[PDB]
Amino acid sequence: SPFYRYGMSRPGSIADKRKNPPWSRRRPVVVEPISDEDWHLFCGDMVEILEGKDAGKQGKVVQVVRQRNWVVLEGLNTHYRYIGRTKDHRGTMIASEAPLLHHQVKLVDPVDRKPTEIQWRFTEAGERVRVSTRSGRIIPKPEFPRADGIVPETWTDGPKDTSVEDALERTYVPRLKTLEEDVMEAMGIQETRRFKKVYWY
Amino acid sequence: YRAPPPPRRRPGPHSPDPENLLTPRWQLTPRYVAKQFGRHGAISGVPPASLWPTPEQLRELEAEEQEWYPSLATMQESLRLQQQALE
Amino acid sequence: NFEKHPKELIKGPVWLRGWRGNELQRCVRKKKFVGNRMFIEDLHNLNKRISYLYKHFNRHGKYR
Amino acid sequence: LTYCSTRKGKRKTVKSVVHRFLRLHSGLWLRRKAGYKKKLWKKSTARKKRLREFVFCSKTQSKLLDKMTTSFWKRRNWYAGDPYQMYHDRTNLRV
Amino acid sequence: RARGNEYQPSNIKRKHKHGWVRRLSTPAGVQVILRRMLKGRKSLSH
Amino acid sequence: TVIVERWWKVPLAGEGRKPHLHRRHRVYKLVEDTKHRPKDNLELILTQSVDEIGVRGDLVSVKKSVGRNKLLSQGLAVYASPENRKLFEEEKSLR
Amino acid sequence: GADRMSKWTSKRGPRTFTKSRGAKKTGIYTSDRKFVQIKEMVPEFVVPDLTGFKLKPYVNYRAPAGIDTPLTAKALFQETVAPAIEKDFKEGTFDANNLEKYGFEPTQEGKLFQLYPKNFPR
Amino acid sequence: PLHRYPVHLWQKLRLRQGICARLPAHFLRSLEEERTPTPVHYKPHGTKFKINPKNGQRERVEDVPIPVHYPPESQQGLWGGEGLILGYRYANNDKLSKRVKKVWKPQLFTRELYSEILDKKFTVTVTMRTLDLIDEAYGFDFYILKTPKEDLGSKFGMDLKRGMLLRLARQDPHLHPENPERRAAIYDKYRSFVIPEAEAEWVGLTLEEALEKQRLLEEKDPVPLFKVYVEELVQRLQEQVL
Amino acid sequence: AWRRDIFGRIVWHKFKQWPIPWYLNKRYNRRRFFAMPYVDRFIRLRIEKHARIEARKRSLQKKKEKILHAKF
RNA sequence: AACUAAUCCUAGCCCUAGCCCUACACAAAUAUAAUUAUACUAUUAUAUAAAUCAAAACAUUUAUCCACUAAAAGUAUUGGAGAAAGAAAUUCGUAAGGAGCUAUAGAACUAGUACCGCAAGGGAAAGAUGAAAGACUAAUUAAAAGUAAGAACAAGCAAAG
Ligand SMILES: [Mg+2]
Ligand SMILES: [Mg+2]
Ligand SMILES: [Mg+2]
Ligand SMILES: [Mg+2]
Ligand SMILES: [Mg+2]
Ligand SMILES: [Mg+2]
Ligand SMILES: [Mg+2]
Ligand SMILES: [Mg+2]
Ligand SMILES: [Mg+2]
Ligand SMILES: [Mg+2]
Repeated sequence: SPFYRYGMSRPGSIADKRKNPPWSRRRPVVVEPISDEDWHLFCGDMVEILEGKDAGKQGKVVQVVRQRNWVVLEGLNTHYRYIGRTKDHRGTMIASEAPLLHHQVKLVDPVDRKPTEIQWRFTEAGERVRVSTRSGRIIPKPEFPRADGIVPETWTDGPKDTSVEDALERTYVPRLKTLEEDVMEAMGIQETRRFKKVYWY
Repeated sequence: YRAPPPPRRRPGPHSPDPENLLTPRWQLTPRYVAKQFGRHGAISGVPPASLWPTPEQLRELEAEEQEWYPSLATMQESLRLQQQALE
Repeated sequence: NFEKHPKELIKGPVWLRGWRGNELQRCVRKKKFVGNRMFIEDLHNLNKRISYLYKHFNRHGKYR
Repeated sequence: LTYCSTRKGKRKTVKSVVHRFLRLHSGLWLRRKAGYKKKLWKKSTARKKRLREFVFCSKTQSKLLDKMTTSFWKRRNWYAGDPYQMYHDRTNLRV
Repeated sequence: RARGNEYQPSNIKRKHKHGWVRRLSTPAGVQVILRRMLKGRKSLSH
Repeated sequence: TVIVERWWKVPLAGEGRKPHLHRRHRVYKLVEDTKHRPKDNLELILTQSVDEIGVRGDLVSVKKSVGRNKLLSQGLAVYASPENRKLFEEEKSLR
Repeated sequence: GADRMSKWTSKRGPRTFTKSRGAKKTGIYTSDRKFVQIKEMVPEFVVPDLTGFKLKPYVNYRAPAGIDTPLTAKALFQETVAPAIEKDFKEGTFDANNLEKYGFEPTQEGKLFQLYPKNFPR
Repeated sequence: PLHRYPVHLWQKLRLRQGICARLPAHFLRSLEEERTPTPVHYKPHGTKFKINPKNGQRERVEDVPIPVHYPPESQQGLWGGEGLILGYRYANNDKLSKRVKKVWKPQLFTRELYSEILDKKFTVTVTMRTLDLIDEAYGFDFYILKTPKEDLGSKFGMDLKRGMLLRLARQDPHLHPENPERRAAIYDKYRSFVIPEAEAEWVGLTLEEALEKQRLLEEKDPVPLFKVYVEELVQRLQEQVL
Repeated sequence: AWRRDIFGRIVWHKFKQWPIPWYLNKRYNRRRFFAMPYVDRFIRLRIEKHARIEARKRSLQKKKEKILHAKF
C-alpha cells in the first residue's frame, strides 16, 4: 500500500498490525534507493559505528531491514526500556538496540580491526565476492542462523519426514506418456470406449 | 561554467523523407524544391533542367497567356474602333 | 550576422513561441496549431471557452 | 462592432460606413445630403441646390466613424489624377 | 392518501426493466452501459 | 437528375485545401431537372432485319425507349459503336 | 431500494428463480419431470495403493535442493526421441514416414487422453 | 496531453500496421486513392476564371461538391452515381421567406440487363442516368469495366467488375461452353480490360472482406515441434557425416 | 480465439464443448462479437483516459527523483 | 494555572515539452433474470443536429460549435447591404521544464466508493509523533467564536469627556 511504514518489528506480528492500521496515512519515509548489487551489508558482519552515541565501537549485525536501509547491531546504539510490564509488576529493565543507517557504519577488514571500504567483484570461479577498496582482500560471507531458527545439521529425522537419501532418489523415466496414461497402465485400468466428437466453439 | 556551443541553423540543402506522415506537406511540393537550388546552388542536387517548365507545363502557361493577355496590335485595334464608335 | 532571431531560443508551447496575445486570441491560436491532435473533452472545453470569450469581448464591457 | 474577431483576433470595419462616407487623410469626413434623390418634383430649386453638395462631419460624427473603420481606411493613397488630391491637407489653419 | 411507498419490490420486475439482458437489447441501452463503463461504476446494471 | 445550386457563396479554399461548409451552405435552389429535358435519339445498326424500320445492315435512329427494351436486348439490333459500324460497313461494301 | 452490489444467487428471488452454485451436472432430466442419473457423468476418483510408500508430506532440512530447471520441449525430445533417431541414423534405418515408430502421434483423435483439446480433467 | 498524429491521419496508420499492412500493395492504394466522383447533381465551372459582373475583375472560381446521401439500399442496385440530396429550400425562392426542409429523390426504375461476359441476366434497380451511361458506353459490360470505383457508387456493381475481370483474366471455358467460337468473340471484344489474375481478385473488396481473405490465406495449424526438432537433428547429423 | 465484444474491446474468448455445430446453435447466435459505429466514440475516449493516467504517473515519478536528489 | 480547539507537510494534482500504438492479464465462470459447464426462441448504428443566444422584439440571418504558421487583410466579397460574416491569388518557414497548487487549494477522487434515485443519473467528507513505539504516541499555543475560572445590584445603541 502507498501508506505503509516499515518498522523494527518483523512484519505481520502483533506489533506491526498495531502500528500500521488500514487507515494509517503517516508521512512517507524517503529512503535513498540502493540497488541489490550495491548493498553490501549482511547479517553477522562485524561493523564499526562511524557516528552516534557509540561511535567507534564495533558490533555484529543481527538484523537488516532493507526497506528502511537499516542495520541493527547487537549491544550498541542501545537505549533502555521495560519489558514484561504488568499492572502488578513494573517488569524487567532491558537495553534495546536502535536501528542504524548504512552510511553511519562500515564493514571491518577480516584480518585487521579497521573500517575498510569494500567493492563487489567476481572471482576465478565466477562467484561474486566483496573486495576491500584498500588492501584488497576477500571478506567471506558470515554464516548466521536462519530466521526460522531451524538448524539443518542437528535436525533429526522424525515421522512425516523423508530421509535425505530417499529424497535424492531419482526414478523419473522420460517418456511421451502423460500422468493420466502412466497411472492406468501401472494400476491396470482398462477402458475401450472413446469420447464422441465435440464441437468446440 | 562553460556555456554550451552557440545555437546554429543547420547548413546545406535539406531534403525530408516523403515516407514520414508528419513531415509538413509544403516541404514536399515542387516549389520547395526550387528554393533548395537557389539557396545552395548546385549542391542542392535539383536537376537543373527541371527548373524550367515542362512541355505540358509550358502549354499551360502559353494557353493562359493568350486567353487573358492579348497582343499589342489587338489592344490598339480595339481602341481605334471604340473611339470611332464614340466619335 | 542575424542567422537566428532570439525568439527562436524560447522553450514553450508550440502555439506561443515568440508570440503574445490576449486569452481569446490565445484560445484560437492553441486550436490552430494542435486543434487536430487534442483530446475530445479538452477540445470541447476549448470550444466553449472561445464562445464565452467571444461574447464577453465583443458584446460586454464598460466601453463601446 | 467586432472588437476581437475569432479567426484573426482583430477589429472589423463596418461596411455601412465605407459605402457612405469618404475620409480625407487630415481627419475630415465627407457625406451626401439625405433625400437628395427623393421627391425632387416638390422641392424648391434652392432646396435642391443645397442637397447636391458634399458636406463635412462634426467632431463627434468624425470620432464615431474613426471607431467604426480600421487603420487601412486611414492611410495615404497616391492615386494619379485624384480629384481629391488638394483636399487631403489643411493649410493656413491656426487652432 | 399517504405517499412515499411507490417502490413495491419485485425481482422479476426489477431484472426485466433494468437488467443486463434488457440493457443490451437496444443500442440506446448498450450506450447506457458504455458510459457507465467509462465512469468506473461498480455495478453497470441490475 | 436533380441539379442544385446553393444560395450562399462559399469562400475560396486554395489549392491543397477543402472548402469547409456551414449550415447556410445547405440551402439549395433547383437549377434544372434533367428528366424533363427533351430527349436525344438512339443510333443502332440492325444485326437482324427489323420489322418495318429497315432491313439488316442499315443504321437507324429510334426514340430511346423502343431501342433499349427490344432492339438492343433481343438481339435484333446492335449498338452503332465505332467498331460495330466499321464491321457492318465491310459487309455493306462487299455487296 | 434493491441492493445492486450483492451477488445474484439462488437464495434470492422468487421460488421459480433457481441456479447452481457451480456443481457439475451428473444426469439428465427426461420428459414427465423425471431425473435419470448417468453413471459415466459421475466422476470416479482413481486412488493408488499407498502400501510401501517411502514419501511423506515433509522433507528433511539436511537434504539439499537442486537447481530449478523448468522442463522444456527440447529437453524432453533430446532425452527420449533423439537417442533413438541418432542410433537409427548411423544404422540408416530412418525415414520421414515412420516418425510414429519413435512415438509421434499424427493426430490426437483416437487417444483416450487427448493432448489438445484436452478431454480429461486434472 | 496531445496525440502524436492528427486524428485524420489515424486511418492511414491503421492500414500501415498489422495484418492490414500485409495486404497486397495494389489493394491498399485502391482505398486511399479516393477520387471525387464525377459531378451529377451540380454543374461544374467550365473555366477556372470568371469576370464578376459587379466589379468586372477576374476572379478565381472553384467547384464545391453537393453533399449527397447514399442509402444502403443503393449498394444493391446500379444508380449512375445518383443519391439523395438532403437540403433546405426557401419558400417561393426568396431568401426573405421561411427555410423549409426538402429532400430530392431519384426516380428509381427496375429493369433487366444482360451481361455478355457473365452470360446471365440480372434484375437491378437502375436510374435513367445509368441507362444513358450504359448506352454511351456501348454495352452493359463496357459500362461496368470502364467506370471507376467511385463513379460507379455501388458495391453490387463492384462485384460485377470483379466477376467480369476474373472471367476475362482466366479465360474461363465456362463462358458459353461447347461453343468455343462464341466464347472467343466475347473475350477478344473485351481484351483491352484484361489484367493479371492476382490483381483482379482484389477488386471491389472492402477492408473487412480483404482482411478476411488475407486471414484465410495465412491460416495454418501450428507445426508439431516433434517434426521441427527432427529436421534440425537430421540436418546436424547429415552435416556431421558429410 | 481473439475476438471483439460489442463494447469495443479485444477479449480472449475461451471455447466451450457443444453437441452441435456453431451455425446450428441458437444460443451462440445471440452472443455478439462485433461492434456498431456508435462504439467508435467510446473507443477513442478510453485511449485518452489511459493516456491521461499514463502521463500523470510519468510526471509523478519525475518529482520523486527530484526529492531524492534534493535529499541526497 | 483550561475545556472546546489551533499549529503542521506530503499524499497527489496542473500546464507544457518529448512521444502514435504493439498493459489484450493464471485456472474457472458470464449475453440465460450477465458472471449458472451442453442443443429449445437464433444475431445488425444513422436520413440534413436542433435550439438557446445576438439583431436591445422577431420572421432572412447570427463567429466557434461544424485542414499548415506569418503576410496580403479585416482587403475583395457576402448581408432584413442591419447585426454581422469573410476569402483567395501570391509571398515566408530545417524546430525535460515551472516568478504552477499544497488538504475549503490542485482532479470529483483516500472514491466514481459510501450515500441518494425504480432507472438514466447525481455525488461527497477526511490525513498529520520520533532516528527508534522491539523507545507505555509525541508536541506546540495570554492565541477564534463557545464556555469555565468569576450570576446580578436605580438610569437606558451601552460608549465618550
Ligand atoms: Mg420516493
Ligand atoms: Mg401496487
Ligand atoms: Mg495561400
Ligand atoms: Mg432559423
Ligand atoms: Mg434578439
Ligand atoms: Mg417577448
Ligand atoms: Mg479537494
Ligand atoms: Mg471534492
Ligand atoms: Mg476563547
Ligand atoms: Mg450613565
